[PDB]
Amino acid sequence: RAPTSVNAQEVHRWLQSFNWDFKNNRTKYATKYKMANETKEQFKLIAKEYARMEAVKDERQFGSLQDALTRLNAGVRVHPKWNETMKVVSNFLEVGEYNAIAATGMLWDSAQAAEQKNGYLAQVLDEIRHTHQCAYVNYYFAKNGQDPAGHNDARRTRTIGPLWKGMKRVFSDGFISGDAVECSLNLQLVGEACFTNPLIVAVTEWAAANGDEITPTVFLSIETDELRHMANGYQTVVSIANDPASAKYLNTDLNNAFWTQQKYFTPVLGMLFEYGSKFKVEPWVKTWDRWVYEDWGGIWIGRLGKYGVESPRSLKDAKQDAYWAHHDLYLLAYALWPTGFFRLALPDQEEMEWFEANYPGWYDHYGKIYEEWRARGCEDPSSGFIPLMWFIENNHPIYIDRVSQVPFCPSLAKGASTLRVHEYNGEMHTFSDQWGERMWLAEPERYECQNIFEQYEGRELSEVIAELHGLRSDGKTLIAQPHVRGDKLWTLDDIKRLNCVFKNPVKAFN
Amino acid sequence: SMLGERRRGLTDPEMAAVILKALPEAPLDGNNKMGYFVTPRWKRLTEYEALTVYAQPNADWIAGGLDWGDWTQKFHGGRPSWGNETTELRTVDWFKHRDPLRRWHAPYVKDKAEEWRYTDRFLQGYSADGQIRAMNPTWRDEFINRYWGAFLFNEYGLFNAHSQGAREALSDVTRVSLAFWGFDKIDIAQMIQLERGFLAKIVPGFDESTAVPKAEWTNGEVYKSARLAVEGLWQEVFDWNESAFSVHAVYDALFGQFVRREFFQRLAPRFGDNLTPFFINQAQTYFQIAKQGVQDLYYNCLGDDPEFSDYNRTVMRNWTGKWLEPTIAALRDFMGLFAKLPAGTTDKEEITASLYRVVDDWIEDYASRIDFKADRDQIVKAVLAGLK
Amino acid sequence: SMLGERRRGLTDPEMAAVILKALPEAPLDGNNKMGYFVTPRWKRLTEYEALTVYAQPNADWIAGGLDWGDWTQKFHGGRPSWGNETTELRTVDWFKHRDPLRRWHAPYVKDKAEEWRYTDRFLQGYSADGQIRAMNPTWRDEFINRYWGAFLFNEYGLFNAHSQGAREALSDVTRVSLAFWGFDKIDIAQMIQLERGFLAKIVPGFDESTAVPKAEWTNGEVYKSARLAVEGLWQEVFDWNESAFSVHAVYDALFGQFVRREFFQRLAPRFGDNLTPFFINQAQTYFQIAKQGVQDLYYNCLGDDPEFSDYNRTVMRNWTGKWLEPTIAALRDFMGLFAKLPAGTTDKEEITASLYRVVDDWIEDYASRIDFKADRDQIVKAVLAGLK
Amino acid sequence: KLGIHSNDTRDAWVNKIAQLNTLEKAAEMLKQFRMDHTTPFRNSYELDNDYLWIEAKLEEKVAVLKARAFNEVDFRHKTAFGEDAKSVLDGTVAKMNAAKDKWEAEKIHIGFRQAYKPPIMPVNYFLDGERQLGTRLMELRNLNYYDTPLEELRKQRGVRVVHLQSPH
Ligand SMILES: [Ca+2]
Ligand SMILES: [Ca+2]
Ligand SMILES: [Fe+3]
Ligand SMILES: [Fe+3]
Repeated sequence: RAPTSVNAQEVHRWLQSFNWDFKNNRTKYATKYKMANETKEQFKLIAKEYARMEAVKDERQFGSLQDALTRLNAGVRVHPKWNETMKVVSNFLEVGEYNAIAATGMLWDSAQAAEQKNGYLAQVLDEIRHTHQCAYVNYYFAKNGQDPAGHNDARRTRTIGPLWKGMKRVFSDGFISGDAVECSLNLQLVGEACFTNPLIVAVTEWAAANGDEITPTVFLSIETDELRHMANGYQTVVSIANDPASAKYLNTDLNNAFWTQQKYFTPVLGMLFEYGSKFKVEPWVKTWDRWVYEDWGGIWIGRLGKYGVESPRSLKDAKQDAYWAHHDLYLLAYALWPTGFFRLALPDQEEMEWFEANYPGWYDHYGKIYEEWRARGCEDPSSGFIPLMWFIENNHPIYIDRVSQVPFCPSLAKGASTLRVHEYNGEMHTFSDQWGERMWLAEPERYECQNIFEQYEGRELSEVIAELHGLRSDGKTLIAQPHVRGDKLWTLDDIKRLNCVFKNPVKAFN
Repeated sequence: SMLGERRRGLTDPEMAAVILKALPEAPLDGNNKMGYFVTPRWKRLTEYEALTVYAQPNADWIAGGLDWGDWTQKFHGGRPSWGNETTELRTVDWFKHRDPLRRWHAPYVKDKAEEWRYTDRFLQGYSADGQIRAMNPTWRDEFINRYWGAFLFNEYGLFNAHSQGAREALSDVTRVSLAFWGFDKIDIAQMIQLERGFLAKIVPGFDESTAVPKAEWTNGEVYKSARLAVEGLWQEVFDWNESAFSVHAVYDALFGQFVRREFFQRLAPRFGDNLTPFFINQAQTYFQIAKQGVQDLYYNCLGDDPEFSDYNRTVMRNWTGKWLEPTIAALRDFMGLFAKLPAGTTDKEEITASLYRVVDDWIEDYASRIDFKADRDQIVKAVLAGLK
Repeated sequence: SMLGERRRGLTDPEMAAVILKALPEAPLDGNNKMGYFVTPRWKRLTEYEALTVYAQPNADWIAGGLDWGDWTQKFHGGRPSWGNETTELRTVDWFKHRDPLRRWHAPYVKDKAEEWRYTDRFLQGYSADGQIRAMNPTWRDEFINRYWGAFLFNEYGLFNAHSQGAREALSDVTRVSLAFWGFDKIDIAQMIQLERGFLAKIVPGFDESTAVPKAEWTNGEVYKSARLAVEGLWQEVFDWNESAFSVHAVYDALFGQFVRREFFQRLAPRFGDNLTPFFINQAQTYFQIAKQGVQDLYYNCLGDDPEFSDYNRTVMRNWTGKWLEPTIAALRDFMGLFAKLPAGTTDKEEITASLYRVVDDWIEDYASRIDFKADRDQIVKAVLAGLK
Repeated sequence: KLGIHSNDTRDAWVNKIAQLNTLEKAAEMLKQFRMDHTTPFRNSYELDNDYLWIEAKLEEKVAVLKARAFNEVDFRHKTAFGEDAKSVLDGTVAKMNAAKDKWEAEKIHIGFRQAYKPPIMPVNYFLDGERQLGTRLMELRNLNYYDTPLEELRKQRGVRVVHLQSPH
């Protein structure tokens, strides 16, 4: 009669025997591999214990948020640039978390071994917690922040801009469309293992450097759930490494996966980190090299070698195209600032000294352009000037990769400048690299995403913003701004008078 | 060091002063409600909606979407990441659904976590209070371990029947509710095994191994027509809306509710067993939790869609009829268990009253909603025709 | 304003700079363990011990106190704020006691809160799933409303029996355990009423008024001696340990365990009543939780005290004989309830066996711990006499 | 009236789609719409910005009609044309496993979607096909994915190379 009970492990002991054979016990999704129904998961969890370990983390997190942090006004004492940057980081990462839900559900279906399914299932739930966690960050900043616009409606207002299309590729469509296994490589093997996991912490570092104690509180919680997903990703390869097909496709789907992810984050993250902040933590060059080269492409990939996994072939190339990528991207981002749902700022003297110091030759190219733009009045709404105008005047076409959706301007870029333009059955396609060109050439019906210029072509800027509700409470002031000061905020009218009309750049080639 | 190395913008004098200097003197927008543009189901916007609605990046070409354009990357062949083509059902807006319980991840794990710990204490009191002493050896070794233990796979199978849905659902509100319906099911399955694992610890000679219950499921008779219905709802159905509906509003509402409630929850007491009913309490509370959402999705929303009311209602009646039969077959095969019970444990007058309860409830909670004409008598008589 | 008006030393650049400058290089002592001087009961000091032990400002003249001198203010007449004179028991240190469940306030309310919420969900799923349909009318309206309800006053009385102890307990660890044993009893009394109030809502004509079960309690025969014993334990015992000991290691260990478990828990399941057994589960869990604390204090700390073991055992044997008699009377009268049950509900053998279970549990969990020479045959025979 | 979510070219099709009141031409019109306006093989790109929305608004009307003009057994085994769902699925998969290359496989899958995509074929069989058809396509395609130089690959796809810029 000793007080007795049963724990997660004890029940999980027989979870593997839960599945049984029958003619139709098979995946509903198209795939090229076979996941052994003999596969096991590392963490022996039961729905109930899982609930408990997550509710504990919640109590801390929300306790800090609703109490100590709210009392310290932590929602306000954050740098203006970062309050903006988090409108993008949180909501954009939100979609990553939300599609990861569907992704792991798809993988839960692919799994045959009851344990692998439970492993994926455990993630399905984590991603739901993460979807709600990222949602809460914007929610908290909207309620207690210095500027709720953008935080309060990113879900709809993000559709006006181009940076969002690219996000969807690596974090939405990349996570779910294609061979379930390729979707696992995007999401877990590369996505979370190479980028997501370390950026989450990195994001907390920059957040704290800029007064943001809200994000560290939430992202560090989310963080705690990541070792289970990477284990899920690792076990994915193990569950197929024993299959012949694997040796015939694993490395090719992984390389595409690698290029797919790095193609967006290499430029985007560096830009959010170095340009959406006042106080810096570390030059993106350093971070990138470390993450992708020594840790991921080195240590982490090295473990799966024994499982038939090779370093992505496009690796060297990715490094080549990287150095100026984020710096090149911000020019486009600021130039098209009216298509965003956040406020951007031009580097100040201290920052320009920082960039040049850590990026020799930065001033002679980007610095001078920015100063040129500011002296001309790009920050003042009575100047009638928008940097997009500077790109037209100097014949510097801005295209959108048909695959990655990433904006690129080869005539100006200090980074890669290759450009491949094709026409097929009445439509033109623009590509920024040899890898993305191949993916389209091989799978043209997988990438038919209409770019921003295709949709907005002929339309007057002001009315595109208006239709997509890019305005603030007063229905007059834009959500997006070319500066982060409290006054001289641009209005839809200040935009309308510019008389900017979108044009499809590929049409120039006739 | 005691002070550390990292300087922080909120507390570091120099950095904070720079931050403060750069701050405006008032928020740049008085509208501080993160889901303000969302249409409330209730009087005020709940945290549940603000945090859930529109998290899914659907374009307008998918009823309800707010984005625009095709997906950026699709399936080989061209299949959309998500699409209208993955479900027979049509609607004016896939984001109308609302979980009556407003359950997002936080509240959800908070409740199950309380239950897990309530459960752990219960087992320690039960064992220390020596309540196992008043439990019928036969009922224990034969009906809880074998038949109840085998039902573990039924629930388990209905759980996996949610994998595709978790991947294809056309909206966040429908995706979360759906994932919770599935998670609760695997929970119960694991709970049936928990009990068997408990008994093993306080009842020497009791094997927790799934071996026995498994064979009763895989190669048994009692649950033969049952397993066939499950293997069907899970692997043979490709329409996510058909799986959720068929399972929660047909199969599990009839077969499941009768087995869990009208057999174990009703007979376990008579055999000095307050243990099993403790877990069946959870599975029933869960059932009722799901039911509210399953009703709000397929009836309030779809069945009563301002433009496709007639359409869906027809497609559902179609499913209601497609599965009501495999269900009935799985119920009569279950009857073969009543002749297993010690002589004089239950007369047919009861079975008829309980069998009528599962049907009657089903009719007031589901069938009558889609205007599906069901005949209580024919149903009851049909399953009975396999009894003893 | 947005930034506020109050300046905080942790965030205000100026004030923080002043605080940061006056700070030392490192802590002025590396012993960052509050309570480090407390003898741990286990491997390492627990948060429970640190936050509790020595909170009571006793002086060395009350076994184990670390302070010195008389109290600053005493009762008119001279009576000490706390003193040895309030209990017959002696020990080498009143702070020895440890709640095996290490329950300090936070953990305690956390668990009861989960129980509150879990209970709330239970009733909703129970009511929505319509489970009263299967409950026998007579059992519900007579044995639950009148007799179970009447038991509400028994537990309420035992709760109140802890009032003096709350004020007199010689140490913090003992006071806290006492407070929790008592508070758990008031809760049970309220749950018994929670059930009645519930039945009033789902069963038309069921009156939640306490009048009926109270008249049974104050004037009936079934509980007469039980009430007499309770009135005595509560108001005629001025010694805080005799009260706690007699209540938990004599009266509730015999009468209480018999009524809750051998009558109601045992018989309700027979009348299709899963409602009452739900609440009884809590009471049994609470009972097992308290037992651990009770055994640690009276048996492990006092009954086995290195210097006063034989003394404390003599006193507890004394107390046991004192309260065993009125407890047997309490059980003897209860036997009368069996004749009230529907014919063939249970028989003399089932009752005698359940009686022997309780007494055997009592003999090994309590009596034998102090060498009380209890004769099982004699006790059961004395009680059986009340079988009308 | 220019627009992204609401525009004349869109109001035009709902006006047009409204005239439909017979599952006959409705089902037929959906298949045509798909042949001209969807996939890289579409007949035109004039509806690029609005076809996805219109296609769905079309599928709706075809669903409502097919539901009222179909018996339960057919509604889940017979296409909106009259064809037998299964027979088609098995035929298309039979042919797919026949294809001698990625190029052939590719055309069988894409053509399949344009033709039988619901509300034409019952979703159950459609996605069942999508599973097998997609598995074949990928298997062939992903075999020696990089061996074919871009130059040669470009001729195989048959694109009109309009411009090439590469400093490396
Ligand atoms: Ca009497
Ligand atoms: Ca007998
Ligand atoms: Fe995540
Ligand atoms: Fe993750």
